Amino acid sequence: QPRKKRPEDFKFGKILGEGSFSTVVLARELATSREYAIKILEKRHIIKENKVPYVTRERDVMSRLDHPFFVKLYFTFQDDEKLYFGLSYAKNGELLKYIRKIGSFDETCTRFYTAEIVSALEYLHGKGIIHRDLKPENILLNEDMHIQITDFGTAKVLSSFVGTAQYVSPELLTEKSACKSSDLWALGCIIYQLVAGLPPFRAGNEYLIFQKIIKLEYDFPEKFFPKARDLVEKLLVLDATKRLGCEEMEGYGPLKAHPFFESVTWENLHQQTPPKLT
Ligand SMILES: CC(C)n1cc(C(=O)c2cncc(N[C@@H]3COC[C@@H]3c3ccc(F)cc3)n2)c2c(N)ncnc21
Repeated sequence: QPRKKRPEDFKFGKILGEGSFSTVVLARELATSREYAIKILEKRHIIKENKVPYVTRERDVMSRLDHPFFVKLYFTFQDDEKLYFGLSYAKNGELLKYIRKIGSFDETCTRFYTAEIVSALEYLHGKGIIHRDLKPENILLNEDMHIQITDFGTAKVLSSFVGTAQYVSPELLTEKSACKSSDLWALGCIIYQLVAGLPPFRAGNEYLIFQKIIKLEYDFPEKFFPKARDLVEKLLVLDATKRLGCEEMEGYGPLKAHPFFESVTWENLHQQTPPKLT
């Protein structure tokens, strides 16, 4: 093992973002010039808020992932007050940024990024890991414009937590259980948001959004790519055992074979040149 890193090994730079229990800061390792996104978590706050399980799971899940469509965890260390996780620096930021910037994706762009997401979910589910809070804010983009999915402290590892309201699956509201097919529901919402520019269930507060989700209350705009609409319809299904991609629907084969993805080559997407946005 390389020796444990420590804060004095880095020149810390700008804050990349701030969350409830952590802050992500750009850092340059002095010995190498390499840049990392270092997530910094204060131990007292985690302990006080009973978040030890989530921080431990984040580290344990990330250390298991070895795939190009996920943020990598390179190292961890801690001082008296703080934990530090050394992550890949995804230089192009959140997918959410591009959706806002561009408005909505054309069909080529929608299909390519949707295929990367499906391919990442196939890998994650194959290891028995459910993300449980998938959304455009934690699907990051590297400097080559491939995805890197992050934000694993809320993940479930298969042998309590409700995600961002827009992407919450009806089973979490109707019987508090999560399964692989909950991530496929979020996938449906994300595909919808790429094409439409907005997520499918929106309202002025969380209670109202939850009410639309359990009623399957959303509509497609007139413009929506027909094969993408057909795919979203087969993912936003109330019954979690009937979503394309789930085990009871015979898994990722039938999803990857959906007509929306006809021209996709699945085997080497990360070596393909992404289509330019917009
Ligand atoms: C875009 C920027 C902020 N950013 C984030 C990166 C992470 O890895 C990461 C890790 N855990 C969660 C998370 N996002 C969570 C989803 O919604 C908000 C919440 C949140 C939570 C804490 C926080 F501090 C910022 C955002 N992101 C990253 C990176 N690796 N490389 C380049 N930039 C990066």
